[PDB]
Order: sequence, then C-alpha cells, then structure tokens
Amino acid sequence: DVIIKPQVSGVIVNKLFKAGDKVKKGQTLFIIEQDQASKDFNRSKALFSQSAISQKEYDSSLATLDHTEIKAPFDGTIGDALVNIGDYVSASTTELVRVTNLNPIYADGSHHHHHH
Ligand SMILES: *[C@@H]1O[C@H](C)[C@@H](NC(C)=O)[C@H](O[C@H]2O[C@H](CO)[C@H](O[C@H]3O[C@H](CO)[C@H](O[C@H]4O[C@H](CO)[C@H](O[C@H]5O[C@H](CO)[C@H](O[C@H]6O[C@H](CO)[C@H](O)[C@H](O)[C@H]6NC(C)=O)[C@H](O)[C@H]5NC(C)=O)[C@H](O[C@@H]5O[C@H](CO)[C@@H](O)[C@H](O)[C@H]5O)[C@H]4NC(C)=O)[C@H](O)[C@H]3NC(C)=O)[C@H](O)[C@H]2NC(C)=O)[C@H]1NC(C)=O
Repeated sequence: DVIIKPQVSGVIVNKLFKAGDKVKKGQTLFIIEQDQASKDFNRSKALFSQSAISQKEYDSSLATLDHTEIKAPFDGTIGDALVNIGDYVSASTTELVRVTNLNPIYADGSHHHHHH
C-alpha cells in the first residue's frame, strides 16, 4: 500500500528495476536529474583535493546537472512503469511506479522535518 516517489522534480534518467520483481530497502529503481541535489546530500562526481582540476578556471559541466537516484522505501514487490526514460516528471507527486506487499516502513533523515 505504498507508492515509489522521488525527492525532487526533473526528468527521468534511467530505471534499474523490473516489472513484477522484488525490491530492497534502499535499492535503486529509478533516476531523475534536476538542478538541485540538496546542500548536504549529493557528493558530486569528484572533489578538489588539490590542483588536480584547476577550479580556478575548471569546467562547469563537470559540476552540475546532478542526478537523483530513486531507491525503494522498503523491501517488497514492485509493479510496472507508468512513464518512460527521458520524460519530465514532477516531485513526489509523480507516481511512476508503486510498491506492494510488506508493511509501510519509514526511517530517513535528509531534510524537511517538523518533528522536534
Ligand atoms: C553536489 O554536486 C556539485 C556538482 C558539487 N559542486 C561542484 C562545484 O562540483 C557539490 O559540492 C559543493 O557543495 C558541497 C556542500 O553543498 C561542498 O561544500 C561544503 O564544504 C566545503 C569544504 O570542503 C565548503 O565549506 C568550507 O567553507 C565554509 C565557509 O563558506 C565553512 O567555513 C566557515 O566557517 C568555519 C566555522 O564556523 C570557519 O570560521 C571560523 O574561523 C574563522 C577564522 O578566523 C573565524 O574566526 C570564524 O568566525 C569562525 N567561526 C565562528 C562561528 O566563529 C571558516 O573559516 C569559515 N570560512 C569563511 C570563508 O569565513 C566550512 O566549515 C563549516 O562552517 C560551519 C559554519 O560556517 C561550521 O558550523 C562547521 O563546523 C564547519 O564545518 C568550510 N569547511 C572546510 C572543510 O573547509 C563549502 O562552503 C561547503 N558548503 C556549504 C553550503 O557550506 C563541496 O566541497 C562543494 N564543491 C565545490 C567545488 O565548491 C555537491 N554537493 C553538494 C552538497 O552540493
């Protein structure tokens, strides 16, 4: 009784899942690219340990258009795909795929919390 939803709004990049297969708590299934990979989540392709990329005038293409992998909420069963790759999608509202079986598990800690 749960539906797989992303964390942002952008465009599908890929799908590492199957129709009628099982899922895992934190298992990648979908992917969406957006102009916002959080300020404390994405680790970016690489870093600047030193003068290896010359950030002084390095390229910007290597630091943008990040991607957000959509991992299942909890192990169980996954249905089919509603949309396809290369198709723009909205925030969590996008119910491309849904998960069935198992109980509704939840235990994250990224951001957007009002429990203090
Ligand atoms: C997603 O993909 C992208 C493609 C990728 N980007 C690119 C371009 O490819 C993204 O990576 C980028 O973004 C991430 C995070 O979003 C990473 O950047 C973070 O980490 C960096 C270090 O590696 C930087 O942080 C450093 O600089 C800041 C200031 O801007 C902080 O330092 C300040 O504060 C300190 C403590 O308060 C010091 O100040 C104290 O000492 C002085 C000395 O006199 C004074 O007395 C002060 O008054 C003191 N403080 C107090 C309170 O009294 C420090 O000197 C000061 N700097 C300045 C200039 O003033 C930071 O340290 C943290 O600071 C906070 C509060 O400031 C403190 O609470 C923490 O304890 C402390 O850790 C510095 N850290 C280091 C290790 O040097 C970035 O600014 C930081 N981001 C943010 C939002 O803060 C990544 O490296 C980025 N890459 C590039 C190329 O830019 C990628 N990921 C994400 C998440 O987007």
